Amino acid sequence: MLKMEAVPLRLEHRQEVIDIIVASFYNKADLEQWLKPGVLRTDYSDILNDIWNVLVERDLSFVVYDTNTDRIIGTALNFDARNEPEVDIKSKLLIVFEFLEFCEGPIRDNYLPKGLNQILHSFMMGTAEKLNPRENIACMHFMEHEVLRVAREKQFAGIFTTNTSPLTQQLADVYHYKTLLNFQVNEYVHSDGSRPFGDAPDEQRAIVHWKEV
Ligand SMILES: NCCC(=O)NCCc1ccc(O)c(O)c1
Ligand SMILES: [Ca+2]
Repeated sequence: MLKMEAVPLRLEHRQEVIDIIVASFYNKADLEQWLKPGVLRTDYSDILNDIWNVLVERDLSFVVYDTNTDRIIGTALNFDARNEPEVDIKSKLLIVFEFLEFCEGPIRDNYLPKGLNQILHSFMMGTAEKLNPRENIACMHFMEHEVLRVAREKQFAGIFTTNTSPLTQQLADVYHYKTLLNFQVNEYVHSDGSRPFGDAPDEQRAIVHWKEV
């Protein structure tokens, strides 16, 4: 049985966290797959490197250790939704983040609690590539359990996230997140009038999720 431990993010975790995020998102993320070609592994590391110091400083994120191997198998990256660093994104990932803001912005700024230390933004989550289904689902359960604990211990009002894969969307549902938006990603229009995810099937959703703690 997989034995796990959540450890706050430290500065030295940078490459391990990058490895896990890159392996979790590159060629696997449901949104970026429609922006091919030209989405590179470094587009993810470039973002993480730019925010890494603030990400550790804010003390809201953590890594998950397999305590039997003492290696990192997962990570949950969190910010105060109203106190996030500003990243100038150069890659096609800017479209992903502008879409996510399209999903989150209206709801966050008009329906969720105002002020700092209210909205724990679970903005990135990843698990190690070598995890089998039983290790991955359990790491996902464990990080969900720990994100809630961080939210309560840090006195946030709730956990805010946009889930873009069927598994994370279904996980959020059985964890009793409320759906605040279920957007059909192939209907999103870019600033140039194109639908960057237009080739996606109608069934691919972006779901904004929110759970009061
Ligand atoms: N509660 C899970 C949320 C998560 O971990 N990721 C979804 C947000 C995201 C960010 C960048 C991307 O490139 C992307 O496809 C999706
Ligand atoms: Ca340890």
